[PDB]
Amino acid sequence: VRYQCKNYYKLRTEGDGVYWINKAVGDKLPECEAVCGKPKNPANILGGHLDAKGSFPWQAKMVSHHNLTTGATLINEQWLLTTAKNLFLNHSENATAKDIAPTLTLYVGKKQLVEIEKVVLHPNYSQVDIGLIKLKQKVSVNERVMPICLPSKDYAEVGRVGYVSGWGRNANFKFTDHLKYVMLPVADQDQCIRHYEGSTVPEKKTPKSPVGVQPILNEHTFCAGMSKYQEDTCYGDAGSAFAVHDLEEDTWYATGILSFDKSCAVAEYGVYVKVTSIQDWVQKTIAE
Amino acid sequence: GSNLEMRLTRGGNMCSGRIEIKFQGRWGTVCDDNFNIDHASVICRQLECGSAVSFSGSSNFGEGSGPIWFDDLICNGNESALWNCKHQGWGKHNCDHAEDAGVICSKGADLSLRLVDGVTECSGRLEVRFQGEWGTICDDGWDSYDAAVACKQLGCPTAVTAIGRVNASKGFGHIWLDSVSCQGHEPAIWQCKHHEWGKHYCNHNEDAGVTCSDGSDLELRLRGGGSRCAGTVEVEIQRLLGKVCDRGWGLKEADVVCRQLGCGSALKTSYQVYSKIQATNTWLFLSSCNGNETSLWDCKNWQWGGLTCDHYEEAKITCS
Amino acid sequence: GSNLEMRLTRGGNMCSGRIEIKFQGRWGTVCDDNFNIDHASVICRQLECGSAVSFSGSSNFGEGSGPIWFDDLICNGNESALWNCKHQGWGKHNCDHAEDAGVICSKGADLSLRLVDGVTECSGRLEVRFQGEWGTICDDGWDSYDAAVACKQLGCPTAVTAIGRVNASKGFGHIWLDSVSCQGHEPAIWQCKHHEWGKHYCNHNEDAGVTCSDGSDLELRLRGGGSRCAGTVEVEIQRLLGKVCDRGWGLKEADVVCRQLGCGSALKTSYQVYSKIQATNTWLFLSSCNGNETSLWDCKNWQWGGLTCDHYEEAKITCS
Amino acid sequence: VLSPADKTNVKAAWGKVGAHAGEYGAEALERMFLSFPTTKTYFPHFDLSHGSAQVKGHGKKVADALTNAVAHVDDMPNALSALSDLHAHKLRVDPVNFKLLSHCLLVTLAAHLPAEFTPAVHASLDKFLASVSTVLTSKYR
Amino acid sequence: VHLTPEEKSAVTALWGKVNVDEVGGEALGRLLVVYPWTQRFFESFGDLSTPDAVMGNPKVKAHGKKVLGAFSDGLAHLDNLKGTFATLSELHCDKLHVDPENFRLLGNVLVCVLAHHFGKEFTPPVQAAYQKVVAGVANALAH
Ligand code: HEM
Ligand code: HEM
Ligand SMILES: *[C@@H]1O[C@H](CO)[C@@H](O[C@@H]2O[C@H](CO)[C@@H](O)[C@H](O)[C@H]2NC(C)=O)[C@H](O)[C@H]1NC(C)=O
Ligand SMILES: *[C@@H]1O[C@H](CO)[C@@H](O[C@@H]2O[C@H](CO)[C@@H](O)[C@H](O)[C@H]2NC(C)=O)[C@H](O)[C@H]1NC(C)=O
Ligand SMILES: *[C@@H]1O[C@H](CO)[C@@H](O[C@@H]2O[C@H](CO)[C@@H](O)[C@H](O)[C@H]2NC(C)=O)[C@H](O)[C@H]1NC(C)=O
Ligand SMILES: *[C@@H]1O[C@H](CO)[C@@H](O)[C@H](O)[C@H]1NC(C)=O
Ligand SMILES: *[C@@H]1O[C@H](CO)[C@@H](O)[C@H](O)[C@H]1NC(C)=O
Ligand SMILES: *[C@@H]1O[C@H](CO)[C@@H](O)[C@H](O)[C@H]1NC(C)=O
Ligand SMILES: *[C@@H]1O[C@H](CO)[C@@H](O)[C@H](O)[C@H]1NC(C)=O
Ligand SMILES: [Ca+2]
Ligand SMILES: [Ca+2]
Ligand SMILES: [Ca+2]
Ligand SMILES: [Ca+2]
Ligand SMILES: [Ca+2]
Ligand SMILES: [Ca+2]
Repeated sequence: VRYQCKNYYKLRTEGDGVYWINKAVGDKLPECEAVCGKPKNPANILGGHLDAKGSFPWQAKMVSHHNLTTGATLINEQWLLTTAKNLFLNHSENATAKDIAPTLTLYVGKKQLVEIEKVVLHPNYSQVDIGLIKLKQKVSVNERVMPICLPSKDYAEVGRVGYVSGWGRNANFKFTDHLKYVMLPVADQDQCIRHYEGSTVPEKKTPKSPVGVQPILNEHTFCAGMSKYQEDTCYGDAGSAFAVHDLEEDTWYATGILSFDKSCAVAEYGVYVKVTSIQDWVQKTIAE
Repeated sequence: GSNLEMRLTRGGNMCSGRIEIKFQGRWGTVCDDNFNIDHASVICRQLECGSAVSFSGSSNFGEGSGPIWFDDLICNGNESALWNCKHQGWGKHNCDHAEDAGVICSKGADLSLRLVDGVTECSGRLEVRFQGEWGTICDDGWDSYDAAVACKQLGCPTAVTAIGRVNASKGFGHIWLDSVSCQGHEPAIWQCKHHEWGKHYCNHNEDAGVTCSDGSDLELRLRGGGSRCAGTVEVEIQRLLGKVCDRGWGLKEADVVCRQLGCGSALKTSYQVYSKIQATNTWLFLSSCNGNETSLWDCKNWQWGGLTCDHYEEAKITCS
Repeated sequence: GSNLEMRLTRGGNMCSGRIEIKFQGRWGTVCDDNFNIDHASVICRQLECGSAVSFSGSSNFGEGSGPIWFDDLICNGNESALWNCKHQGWGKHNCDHAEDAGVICSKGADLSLRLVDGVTECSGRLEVRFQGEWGTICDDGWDSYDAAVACKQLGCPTAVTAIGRVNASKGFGHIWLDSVSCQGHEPAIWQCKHHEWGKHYCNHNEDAGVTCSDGSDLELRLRGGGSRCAGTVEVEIQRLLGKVCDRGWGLKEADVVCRQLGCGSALKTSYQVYSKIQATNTWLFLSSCNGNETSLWDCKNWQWGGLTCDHYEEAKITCS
Repeated sequence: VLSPADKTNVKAAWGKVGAHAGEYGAEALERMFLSFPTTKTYFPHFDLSHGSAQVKGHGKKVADALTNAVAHVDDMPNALSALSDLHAHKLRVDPVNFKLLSHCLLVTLAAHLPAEFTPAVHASLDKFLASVSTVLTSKYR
Repeated sequence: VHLTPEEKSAVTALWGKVNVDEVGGEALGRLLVVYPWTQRFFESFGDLSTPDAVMGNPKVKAHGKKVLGAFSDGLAHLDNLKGTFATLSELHCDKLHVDPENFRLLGNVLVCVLAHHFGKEFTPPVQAAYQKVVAGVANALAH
């Protein structure tokens, strides 16, 4: 017979599935993997845009030991992207990833608790605010749980509007009960550094953040401003993907991972670490 | 082509079942994506089956088999066929056979209403039959107009219609109907505005009931105060003893009771006990009423049973 | 040179705005690094725009576009054009476009000062004209040195120069100057250090004013207390009768007033009322008196009007 | 974000708050303690009764901090750096309490400055209090 | 949680003097002005950019009148809020997709409007009672 598997999954094989010896590869017996960022019901955090339809299946709710909800982003069926600052909540600056992992709790879908096998931090997580979460077992991909795809292009070109879903705090500084999203346009880079540092030249940069803390701004980050309704991302939205809908192929790509969520509405730009910058590292890390 | 015969499969009869359209020589199903009462009404008027009782998309009618013709449809309600909405393309979809959409129509429905576990046949926990299965009704949004519609539908004296199951326990099964909004002129409880069938945010403690009466068997006296116009408010409805819960029981309802018994206005919602009285499980609940009413029964939306006055206290009164 | 054309961009009129120069046929800006009034003088004289009213450097006229042409211009003032200072290269700069230097020139700004809505020609709200439209001055940082400069600039008595618009209401339109920092010796109120023109968060309730007087028409007295030196402090300043707001009115300022009137020390900041006094809606506001001042007019920054003494009383006193 | 018009409105509103700032802050603290008793867990050492001298003094301190923030509206993170460190690290005050206090401040200003609490001024003061809260809640971890 | 008789009496006394034709419109307009993302739900109401446009909008005034009528209905039925707001919560969750935090924001803005209208008569006790009321309304109107 022919091997085919159910919805939300694509056959991972070389030649069809007709077989038990296959005339194409022999006895490979292929297993089929999930689908990049094709939400069943796609969309179209201080502000609104309630995620009523479950339009962001990649979004995961990560809660630390001391009950500070943060964000994570399903990138494949077993791994998630978050920020290193999210993993280091309620941990020493010298803490390793071995003892960060048992601390964390992770929710995908409605409330589907997923156990975390290991956490791996970016080698330069002081400059690239990224950590990778690995689940014990592959999560079941359905209309509420589905990985976002890692982009083949750089959708961080100024003016692009990506959807930032989030489990973070709202206009009442209360962690949102329901997942929300905002439509944030990527801003001019020089404007963002000039807004946070001084003058985009290292000898004249100053801690000029409208909020107390400074974001990690470098060549691996981009910035998205508030929407037309003066809504932005607030605490707990870090680790959430700057999801960009490519209308050409109707696919959703994690263009950036929200690193600086401390821009609730005071600082004009939230800083997202480019996924294209970290893509090689995350692939090399999935490989093992 | 204008020759697309449509059928409903595995739903008991012709007007209920899973939608199935024959195009290009093959029978295919419809996704439940963006499926609401509008698509259901369109399908029901396609087969001349009347209005749409409800829709279903969890493949409760059974798993589909064939090419899913429709995935996402934008139907406002007034269409001449299902293949007139923004079906976003023919054959193209993102579902499986477990996501297929069915519909139950008025002609094919076996909808019925009944009263169970009440003092009389006119009162008890209200139960509604959906695809032959008897479920209950959540008391959220259940008011005197819904109760009047139910009493008229079932058929027994509807002069006084009160909400709330009389001494009835928690129902079992499904909660088919929630947040019913009748205006009092609907022929039946299912022609009113309500939530989608089976979809609810309640439990079986919130099960709705009704009390149908002509008004002759509603008695309300004061017990334990020696004086006829002082004591707790004891309520006789259909030979059932009961006492009014004091939640939403101010001095206005107290003076309504005093005027009903004929002792002027109300002084305080407390009485100097003259004699012990027993305790009864069922309670009368008074949401609110203006206070000028000549009787407590005549003021709007009083519930008889269906809730416990445990967090609150008994309702007392000392008239003058 | 002979082919370099520069202009001033986004500054209201052609004599104000960002300094933009044309080189290799490209319009580019100039850094604020080592930018002061000498560079502005060179630029304003170069464009035949007169003397340099002011310079700015933080892209206050908006952020420029193109290549920054100069970074560290060393101009002593008498340069025929800006592209004659030494600088450190043509396009060599450690700058951003948030550091573009702008200038405001004399014939464009066309500045003048005036006093409006005061009890005399030499008192009232201070209004400065900037680029053809009159505007007020915020009293933030407006003090006695600012008032002295403005009084010498309007050319009428500088013996005593109070602050605060004496009875003038709020101004209308623009508020041009904020936090004017005069040393008291500047020829005009715009040679002093102040924030950029119109860059503030002030309202017109905060409008600055001066009281230019030759120390002869300021009269102070105590009335309502049955003696010449025990009562409510009644200040008459250029025929305008008012009272002292008792905010920050202790025994130091009270002793200053008693010494001014010549009745020894101040024994009490209140008085035995013998008679009523007239209601006067203009107030005198003392910031802080050292205590040894020979007269109340010699205290630091006493506003004569311009503020509301709403939740404070009038300053009463009882000397010896 | 505080627009120049928002900063103007906030500066004017706090100017007309004026010398009543201490007792406005005390009233706002009382409102926060009554309406939202969960905020009282950060003051286990205060007498939290009505008219408390300790609560009055702390309201004076809070309103002095807000006045300094208004004076330094363009440099609020530097003005509130010590308070940001305090609340975020030493006291570990959860940000929801900051939004509750901002709401109670707005209610106090509405009750005491009704003529000057216009919808534009209400929005500007809400934005300023949000900025203060964000500065004070940022270093929170 | 059950509201004490004193709190209920204070709430009723202060609501009896509330201008229903104006307070709801004021609260909705202030909600749209302060939290501008709430203007997303009222794009059919016309010009909503300037605060003066929002507060001067006839449709905003009428809809605030309806919202305050719903608040009054929930006030008459404080002890049964989830039943009285079931239909409105369903409408706002499914037909409108209004975030539940917007109900809490509108409750806070309504409390601000009540304070602005009643001055010192909006004491911290009656504000606490009204906070309980608006929290109950928002929780009954959500999820
Ligand atoms: C706009 C918001 C706030 C401002 C401007 C503010 C300001 C201040 C100031 C000036 C102090 C004095 C500490 C010192 O001088 O060393 C203080 C202390 C304190 N604050 Fe706040 N605060 C705010 C919000 C909050 C909130 C919402 C809470 C709790 C619900 C809180 C809890 C505390 C505590 C516990 C102290 C310690 C006081 C003591 O131990 O004596 N703060 N705050
Ligand atoms: C917090 C308490 C609230 C109450 C008591 C309330 C009440 C109501 C009522 C009575 C209606 C009319 C229902 C109908 O026409 O069938 C309505 C509709 C509506 N509500 Fe609310 N509402 C509240 C909050 C909100 C908020 C915060 C928003 C938006 C941010 C909102 C957005 C809407 C919209 C868009 C409509 C429909 C507009 C229309 O029918 O013209 N509501 N609400
Ligand atoms: C993780 O969170 C816990 C609970 O919030 C922190 O434990 C508290 O630490 C503070 C500061 O030393 C103590 O005053 C409390 O008594 C602790 N509460 C407990 C132990 O229940 C813990 O410090 C946090 N871990 C960090 C910050 O690394
Ligand atoms: C509510 O009250 C009615 C009437 O008393 C109860 O119905 C009676 O139940 C007993 C058994 O307990 C039978 O012997 C009677 O014949 C019944 N009479 C009628 C008229 O139905 C009913 O069971 C009660 N419901 C409860 C307790 O849940
Ligand atoms: C402040 O006082 C001055 C001086 O009295 C007022 O100016 C006078 O205005 C009246 C008109 O009622 C004229 O008759 C006088 O001749 C004016 N005097 C001078 C010297 O100009 C001025 O109008 C007052 N300003 C206010 C109250 O805003
Ligand atoms: C976190 O929350 C859980 C329950 O949600 C509780 O058991 C635990 O004690 C909390 N921990 C902290 C540090 O608050
Ligand atoms: C970390 O930084 C070094 C040099 O800064 C770079 O060579 C290396 O590739 C970075 N790590 C990753 C995973 O890219
Ligand atoms: C009571 O007053 C209401 C007005 O709210 C009126 O409609 C009703 O008819 C009155 N009832 C009686 C019995 O007077
Ligand atoms: C008053 O005392 C101060 C010192 O506090 C001194 O600087 C000032 O010169 C004194 N003035 C007179 C007039 O003596
Ligand atoms: Ca579906
Ligand atoms: Ca679909
Ligand atoms: Ca219920
Ligand atoms: Ca510079
Ligand atoms: Ca330089
Ligand atoms: Ca000032």
